[PDB]
Amino acid sequence: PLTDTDRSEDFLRRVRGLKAARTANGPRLYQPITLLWAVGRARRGEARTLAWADTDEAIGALLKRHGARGERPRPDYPVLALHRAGLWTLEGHVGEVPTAHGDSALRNWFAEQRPVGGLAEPFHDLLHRSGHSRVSVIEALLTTYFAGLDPVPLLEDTGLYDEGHHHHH
DNA sequence: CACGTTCGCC
DNA sequence: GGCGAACGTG
Repeated sequence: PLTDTDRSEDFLRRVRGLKAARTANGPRLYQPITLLWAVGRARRGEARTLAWADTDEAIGALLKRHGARGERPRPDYPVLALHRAGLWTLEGHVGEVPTAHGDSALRNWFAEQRPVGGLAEPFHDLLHRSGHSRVSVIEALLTTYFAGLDPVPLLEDTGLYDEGHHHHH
């Protein structure tokens, strides 16, 4: 039947289908940092959704510490991309949600709308109860986004080190 | 500071 | 093209 394994391969295919903006030597880290943050919060049974102010500040902090490809603290980018992929719910806003195309209008949209948000339930609940799904998604994110980067400090800020650190010695 | 334009890429 | 994005250019 439909298992957490299949739910996990579904999530992973959806995560792999994301298209992050790319730098000269790799992908920008907005989306994996946002995903990894939600991964940790799901792992701990934290509240799925958060007001925008807390989300802005939590993801902003992770972007400033661990934005190793020149990321500026602008969670509005990854949240809109994740929302566009169906991976991130936003509520409390009026009208449709913009794409992550542009700059100041996106920042302003969150300032005015202040949407209630978080990673979508099927994946939140899945990540809360399945260590398998968490490990699998962390390793897909670290492989794709953190080649040539030290992921450990961001694994510690998300509470995922023991699931993101594979042993190789 | 804020907007319109530009870059990289499926 | 469209979107995830940064950046002149006033």
